[PDB]
Amino acid sequence: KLLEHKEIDGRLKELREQLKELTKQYEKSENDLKALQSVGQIVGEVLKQLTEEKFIVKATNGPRYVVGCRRQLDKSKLKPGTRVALDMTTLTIMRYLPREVDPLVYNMSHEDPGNVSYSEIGGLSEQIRELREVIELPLTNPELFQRVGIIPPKGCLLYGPPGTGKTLLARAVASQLDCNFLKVVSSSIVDKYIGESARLIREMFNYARDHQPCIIFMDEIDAIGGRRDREIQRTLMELLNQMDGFDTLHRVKMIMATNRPDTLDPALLRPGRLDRKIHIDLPNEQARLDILKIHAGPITKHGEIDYEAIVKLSDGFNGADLRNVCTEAGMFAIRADHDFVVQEDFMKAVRKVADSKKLESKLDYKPV
Amino acid sequence: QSEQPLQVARCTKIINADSEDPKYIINVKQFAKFVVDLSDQVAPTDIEEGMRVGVDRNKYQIHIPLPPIADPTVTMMQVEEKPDVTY
Amino acid sequence: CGKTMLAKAVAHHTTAAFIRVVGSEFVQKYLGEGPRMVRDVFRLAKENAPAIIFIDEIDAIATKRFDAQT
Amino acid sequence: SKMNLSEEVDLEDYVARPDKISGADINSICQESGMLAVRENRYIVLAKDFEKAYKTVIK
Amino acid sequence: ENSEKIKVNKTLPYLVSNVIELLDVKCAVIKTSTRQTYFLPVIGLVDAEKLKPGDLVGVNKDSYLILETLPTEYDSRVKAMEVDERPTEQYSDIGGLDKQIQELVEAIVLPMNHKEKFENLGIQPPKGVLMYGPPGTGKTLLARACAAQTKATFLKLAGPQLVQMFIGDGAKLVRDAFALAKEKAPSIIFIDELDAIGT
Amino acid sequence: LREELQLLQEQGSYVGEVVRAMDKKKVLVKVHPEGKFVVDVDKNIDINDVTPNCRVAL
Amino acid sequence: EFLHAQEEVKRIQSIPLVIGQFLEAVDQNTAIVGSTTGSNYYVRILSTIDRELLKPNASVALHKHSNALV
Ligand SMILES: Nc1ncnc2c1ncn2[C@@H]1O[C@H](COP(=O)(O)OP(=O)(O)OP(=O)(O)O)[C@@H](O)[C@H]1O
Ligand SMILES: Nc1ncnc2c1ncn2[C@@H]1O[C@H](COP(=O)(O)OP(=O)(O)O)[C@@H](O)[C@H]1O
Ligand SMILES: Nc1ncnc2c1ncn2[C@@H]1O[C@H](COP(=O)(O)OP(=O)(O)O)[C@@H](O)[C@H]1O
Ligand SMILES: [Mg+2]
Repeated sequence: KLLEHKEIDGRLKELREQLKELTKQYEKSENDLKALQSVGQIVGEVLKQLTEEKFIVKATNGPRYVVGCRRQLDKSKLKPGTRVALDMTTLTIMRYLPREVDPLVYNMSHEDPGNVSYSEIGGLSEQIRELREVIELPLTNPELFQRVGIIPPKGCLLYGPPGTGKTLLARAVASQLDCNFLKVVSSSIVDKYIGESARLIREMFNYARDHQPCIIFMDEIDAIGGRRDREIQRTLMELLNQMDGFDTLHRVKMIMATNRPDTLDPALLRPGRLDRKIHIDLPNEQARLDILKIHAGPITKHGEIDYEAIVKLSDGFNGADLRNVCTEAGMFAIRADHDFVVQEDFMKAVRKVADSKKLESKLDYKPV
Repeated sequence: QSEQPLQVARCTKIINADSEDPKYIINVKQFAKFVVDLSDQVAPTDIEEGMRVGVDRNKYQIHIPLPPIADPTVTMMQVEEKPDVTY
Repeated sequence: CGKTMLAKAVAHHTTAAFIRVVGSEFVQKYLGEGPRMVRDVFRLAKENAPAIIFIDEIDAIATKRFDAQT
Repeated sequence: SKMNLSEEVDLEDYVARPDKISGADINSICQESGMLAVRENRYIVLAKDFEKAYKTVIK
Repeated sequence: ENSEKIKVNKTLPYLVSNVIELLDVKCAVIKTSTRQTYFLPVIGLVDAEKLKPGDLVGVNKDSYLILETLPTEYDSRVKAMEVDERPTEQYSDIGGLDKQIQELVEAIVLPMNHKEKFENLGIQPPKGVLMYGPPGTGKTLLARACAAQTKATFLKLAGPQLVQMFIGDGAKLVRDAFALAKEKAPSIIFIDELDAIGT
Repeated sequence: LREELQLLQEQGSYVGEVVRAMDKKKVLVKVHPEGKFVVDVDKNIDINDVTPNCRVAL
Repeated sequence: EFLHAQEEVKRIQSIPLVIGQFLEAVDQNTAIVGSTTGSNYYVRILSTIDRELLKPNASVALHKHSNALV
């Protein structure tokens, strides 16, 4: 006799779920419709005040006007140059805005490094720790700098041989700090129209200034950082004087990477900026073992694998190479249909990485 | 007093959600770019990428695909007919 | 070598008006405004009463003139 | 004059040292000696920290 | 009636514009193709997650409200490198380089068609493969055959095509090409004559 | 003051320059931002007084 | 009536005004001005605008529609 107890009960449950989805339809079709009765406010930038109710605004590439406060805008929160939005009809300032713009700087601030940790670094110890001395302590604990009586350092340069986790240490630092981050490709900085490189760096550094605490990181700074076509040099100047000269208060630190520290313009290498230079050497045999074990856990490694043979065969390998080894080992595994990897697969991978290394032979690299 | 003059813009990117309400992109040089559609007197059978299109003054709906241009310098490489040369 | 240090020192300590625009900042896509913005900075300096214009890294935009082939 | 420092330190030793180093180098070396003291978790800075920073700076 | 008002007030022709970031005091910034700039307190007929601050969007000509998000296009060259021309070269038709073909296939094809063996082993499959050897051996043919048999998206380009004159245009081209490859997801980029730019 | 208000109701009519009096009541002029046009003159219509490049108010 | 008229003239120079550049004085009551919109206009001078402040470099404010100098 459950038919009458359950049929209309399920009917009401289903109809209430349908009502809940149709309420979402109603709220969306009403909310966007009452959003339809709106007009885009003009975007522009203010100049000197004249009175408490008279302000000059440049309306972007259009003309410039004088206008007044709507009712609810703090006059003191307006400064010459602050970004504002105005009524289309009367041009009176509808709202102030967070200063400055640019999708490119967003793209420089919204790329994720992935999940990394300092333990997931190949035992660069000192190096890593030094980079924490120059960044972690200044941001989290400036009180110790104040008590000692020293100014926190601004920046560090990663250098040394390639493939030594050049980006990896920065990825770790970014993933282990809750602060605004700006990765930029140095070559991606420069653009043709003359002065867009300088203005783009300007906007980037204003972004960092207005989003403290921030970490700006340039990879491959030698793209434009070399000693002094000439537009590259002027871009270097823009960096070179933005990087100190107007003030120093910043809760903002710059990390730089280079595959050629020697060619870097001496002006950059100046101790006041570039506060430290961290050499990330070719990984040692013990360091190579450390890296191996760091890239070993997640593998479906099987039986027992004697890493020291890999180490003493992988002498002179860049840390990165080690990753290859592991991947190639799985290749042998997929060529053996194993759900596992054995010691001799690692031996084969090491010997093939050695085979590749001769083509990959080391550059004509000169460190400082 | 009857016929509307047509402004000239370049075409792009038939939006083509399902090929019966296609819509298009147009570029009025130095002025703007718009999403537009066709006036039903013309059909997508005559519209492609670029295609040199012409629209009206206010609603900018596609009224005509305009003929090709002699700019691409192909004209100065042309002989265009049987040369005055024999074997 | 410790000169922009002195630049910021005089900028802060001065009683007269002071403007700080680096030389490299003087650039543009849109051709021609370079000279005008330079002249705008200088005229603004004049109207601002006795003032000191500071320009850093002028070497970027003050290299010895040469055949401007581009 | 800004830092805590110790009586033992011979600044004149680093003064007479022939190396040509900018005032930038000097601010950096004071900063690095302070950071060495912080690593030891002390606010006083010792001459050994100055030595370590001095070889840290220059090259 | 809400839907039919909204439909009859799409107005059909509308401007295009470039997206600029959002704010909470939800409300976004826009730059027109007329190089005018506007702020929308309400974005409009697209939800927040359709947006990327840098996207190309169709906006109301009069009220400037966002009403559509659009495919971007990428320069024109990069918009020319996508190979939907679909090569048809077959591995059986390769002249005896089978010992190499497998080395490429397990490095490329199965990273698409399985992706599960490598993560079953818990490792990332190979990401970069360099064909190398003197000319006239089959590198381009092998790349085109792999483009053929996979049914994936093929992005062929030559290194010399990126020796472009303008100061930064090559970097922009490379970035846009990789962005297009990401947008096309199971896609294979081919860099013929990397030496021309890998100097 | 009344006529002041009333004269504050028309518009600037921009600026142009005469180049040829191709015909009476039909002057060729060149405007500041835009190009060239055929333009007539007010009831004073002293066209022959107008030398080219004189710069005029429309 | 005079007070009504003068409150009207003051209402003219209220707030929603464009910016331009004073170019030259056509007559004692009218002048050529250069708007930041790009176009230049033959524009009435507002009588209260007291003349010695004017020079060809004097930035000025115009009524939005009549473009009158205010
Ligand atoms: N005599 C000094 N006393 C104190 N600090 C000094 C001295 N000389 C240099 N410094 C420190 O080193 C820095 C030297 O840099 P400087 O003032 O020349 O500016 P800069 O921006 O590095 O120069 P440039 O424009 O040449 O690149 C100072 O900012 C200061 O912190
Ligand atoms: N010391 C290390 N510890 C762990 N991984 C490393 C180390 N050195 C290199 N790698 C590997 O190298 C890769 C990145 O190398 P990296 O030098 O950052 O590239 P780039 O030279 O482009 O910055 C990572 O996948 C990482 O696994
Ligand atoms: N074994 C082969 N079987 C069939 N065709 C081949 C073979 N080897 C080479 N070819 C042809 O010759 C070309 C090899 O040169 P390619 O790989 O294009 O490099 P490059 O452009 O430097 O010569 C291929 O495009 C292919 O068409
Ligand atoms: Mg200096």
